Amino acid sequence: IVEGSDAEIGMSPWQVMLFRKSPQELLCGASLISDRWVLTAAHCLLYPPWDKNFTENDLLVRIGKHSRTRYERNIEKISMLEKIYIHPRYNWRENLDRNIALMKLKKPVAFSDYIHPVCLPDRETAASLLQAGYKGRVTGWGNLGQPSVLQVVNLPIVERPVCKDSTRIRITDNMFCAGYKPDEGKRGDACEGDSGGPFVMKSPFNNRWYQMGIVSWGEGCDRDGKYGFYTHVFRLKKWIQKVIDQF
Amino acid sequence: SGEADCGLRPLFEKKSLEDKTERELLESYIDG
Repeated sequence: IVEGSDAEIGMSPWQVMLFRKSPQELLCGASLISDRWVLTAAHCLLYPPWDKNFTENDLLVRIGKHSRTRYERNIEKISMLEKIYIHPRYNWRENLDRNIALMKLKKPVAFSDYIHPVCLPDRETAASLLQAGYKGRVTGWGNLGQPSVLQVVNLPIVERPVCKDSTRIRITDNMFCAGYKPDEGKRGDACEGDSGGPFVMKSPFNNRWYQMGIVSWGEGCDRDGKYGFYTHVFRLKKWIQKVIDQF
Repeated sequence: SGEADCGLRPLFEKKSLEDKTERELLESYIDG
């Protein structure tokens, strides 16, 4: 996260951090959608160009964390993964279309004041909140150099035509872009390290937080005038349900 | 186990407390 502010304790209880087992290294963000299922981006797990093809046993996730450098005794929880599921139509060679993946925790995590699931959007919430100008939220650690505590940034969804002209890659309806114009009316943004993390919005109707998107591709914290893309969660909801209901 | 209690934060919505910037999001949602 760049140009963001310090998040408050328990402000993003669904935030999940994905780590490489050995050597230990933070790889991506992710989100808790139930006591045993975690949502993230497919490129966080599978990206051939960089020789990335992780298996369940190469990773682990930490949940309920606020500080990146200090251990939070009796607060944060660690979990191994039982299975990883990548969308079969995930396109890593072109536009990262359907850049989504699910990870099943080996053992269910206990919910607490610091660990709580985010909602998956329903049709009405998606139709209602997914509008240009409306702001969503992304959280992650600083790699602004790095951070102490979790960072937060609120970004406006961008007009589809503007998103299309910001990149030469072929965008699809399964993705949307968000961010402030390069001229600076504001300027926070998600970075490479926030890949896979959730883009959430709060429904004014029922006061609940919904994960509308998944942070897609990023390199460092610079997009050279471009906008970050997000996987459209509602559009891929049936796939998520298919995977969970069967496994 | 969220489907029912999902999206309601124990330290915020559950305690009738708002975080520092959620206002920014809610104010951005115009047309209805």
